[PDB]
Amino acid sequence: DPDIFNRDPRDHYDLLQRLGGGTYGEVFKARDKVSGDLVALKMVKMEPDDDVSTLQKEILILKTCRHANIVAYHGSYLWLQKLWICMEFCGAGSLQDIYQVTGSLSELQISYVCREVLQGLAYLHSQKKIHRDIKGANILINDAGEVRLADFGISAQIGAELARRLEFIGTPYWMAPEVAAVALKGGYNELCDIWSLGITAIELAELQPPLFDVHPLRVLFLMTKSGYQPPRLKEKGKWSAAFHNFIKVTLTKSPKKRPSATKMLSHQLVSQPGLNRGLILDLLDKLKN
Amino acid sequence: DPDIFNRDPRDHYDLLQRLGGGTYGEVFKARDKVSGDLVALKMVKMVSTLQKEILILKTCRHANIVAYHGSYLWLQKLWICMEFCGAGSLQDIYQVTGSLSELQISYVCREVLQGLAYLHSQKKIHRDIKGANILINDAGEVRLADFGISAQIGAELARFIGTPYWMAPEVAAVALKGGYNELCDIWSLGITAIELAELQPPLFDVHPLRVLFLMTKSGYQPPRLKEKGKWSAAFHNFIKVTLTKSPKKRPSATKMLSHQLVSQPGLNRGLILDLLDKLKN
Ligand SMILES: CNCc1cc(OC)cc2c1CN(c1cccc(-c3nncn3[C@@H](C)CC(F)(F)F)n1)C2=O
Ligand SMILES: CNCc1cc(OC)cc2c1CN(c1cccc(-c3nncn3[C@@H](C)CC(F)(F)F)n1)C2=O
Repeated sequence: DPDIFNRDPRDHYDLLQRLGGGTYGEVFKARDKVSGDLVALKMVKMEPDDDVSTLQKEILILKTCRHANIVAYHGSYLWLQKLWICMEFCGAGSLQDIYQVTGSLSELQISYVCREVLQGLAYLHSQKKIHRDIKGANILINDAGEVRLADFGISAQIGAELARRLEFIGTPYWMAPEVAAVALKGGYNELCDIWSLGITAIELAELQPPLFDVHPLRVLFLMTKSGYQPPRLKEKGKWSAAFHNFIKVTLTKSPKKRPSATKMLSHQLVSQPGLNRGLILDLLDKLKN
Repeated sequence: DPDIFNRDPRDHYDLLQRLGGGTYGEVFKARDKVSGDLVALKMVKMVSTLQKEILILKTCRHANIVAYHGSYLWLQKLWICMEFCGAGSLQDIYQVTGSLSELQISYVCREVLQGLAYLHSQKKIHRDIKGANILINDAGEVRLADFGISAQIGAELARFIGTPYWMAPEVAAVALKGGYNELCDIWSLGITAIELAELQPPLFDVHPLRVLFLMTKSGYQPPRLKEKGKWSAAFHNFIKVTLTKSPKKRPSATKMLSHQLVSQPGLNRGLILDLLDKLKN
């Protein structure tokens, strides 16, 4: 990055506590020594012979995002083989941290979250970005009940490995169209995000994604099989017809048939009136007591 | 390599002339000091890529795949000893000779398909079929060479990254199965047949990054032969079937060996010897 600070951020902030890990490195809650403003500081070990391409891609994605539903980016610091990414602190943490105390979210709470996640996804996809890691752990809630997408770690690793491999591609004139597709897009597109959101809606309703108790390799294997059935909500009478259909269209097995984020935004579940932050303020009141 | 010779090959061979580059490294013509026998020596400066390459070559025992004689390692230089092909690549040839005849193309395609049927039966993929990688020996025989891309894919594959529970099925598909299979070689053979007929692959005058973008863009149309009247209905059909856009519908190498173009009588090395006589004058 060109605007990186060649100094230790602990000269400007005090590390209050560790917030978690993530795809790579760790996140600390930090306080600005002068202003008293809270920030999230993500620290990663940046060795002298390391590639650099992944961290460069991650800060590029964050730096070029200017949307309410994507975590704000403040700046980056490089010091003594440690890279620090300064981002917006989200007071209630992740939806996963929340539902683990609170229990399953209500349909209206899931609906506001889905609409906020879809707004962030429509923004990302419009500027040729893919999150690729949509899940409860990556959806953050600030004190105002606002929703922000975080952890572009998986996205950065893929973007870096795709650029790296595009150098060793060679001439394409003899390449089959499917070979061209894995070289340029990895063999899939941004609609993988729409499916992840559908799994996230179930995760929020049932406290775990479908097949959580099945071997990670076996779940991948079952998806590769013919006659693979997309997951569904367990408790049939707990949820409205709009919620069941939202799950049905987001979890369309074929990406050619799966709706885009913009189309999804006009779905009855996320288009309904009365979806606002107040629904999430009620969730946070339950977190506090 | 477990069978590598830990000495300089220039103890046994005299380096005669550089034949070319290729995916990686350089290829030299070499002559055995005592027997006078000719070999091709592929020299690579210095790990899993080269291991996967020696293994692909060592485990091939088929007439239409360049014969492997062994490997040498001395002072950070790895040397791969293979069959020397006196007439060079089909690209070296057609650049002097001009377009191949339909019968010459048909024989070349049958030979390449025989080599591809063998590779696919061993679960190997060439992934770099083109005129420059199709070699011709002095007898007019056809051999597939440069397993550099295949080795680089193999090594890259050897080293999924997300969390499977939120992963879309097409994402899981590209991780377990590949984003493509061995039928990509069948398409590459269709392009090579056009290249042998026209002296260049389709869209050769278009920027490579642009070419990649037209291909991924749905509604991309498979290429065809430019001079419709010069070629037979069987040759036009062979181009149509090898260049099927859908990997599920594209015929296999053994299926293509029953196609009228490559099944016809009178397909022999003599057709290529007629071509080499044209090169000689
Ligand atoms: C386990 N609870 C997390 C937690 C609990 C909490 O409680 C008050 C507050 C926060 C977090 C995280 N966070 C934050 C803020 C900005 C970016 C990122 C980020 N950028 N890259 C990966 N991350 C996160 C998702 C990784 C990881 F592992 F921390 F979640 N995180 C908060 O402001
Ligand atoms: C440009 N003319 C080449 C040329 C001209 C020639 O004239 C009499 C003879 C030969 C060659 C090549 N060759 C050979 C033989 C075995 C393997 C390999 C090989 N193994 N890995 C990549 N290759 C080749 C395809 C790469 C490259 F760049 F050399 F073509 N090559 C010959 O016997």
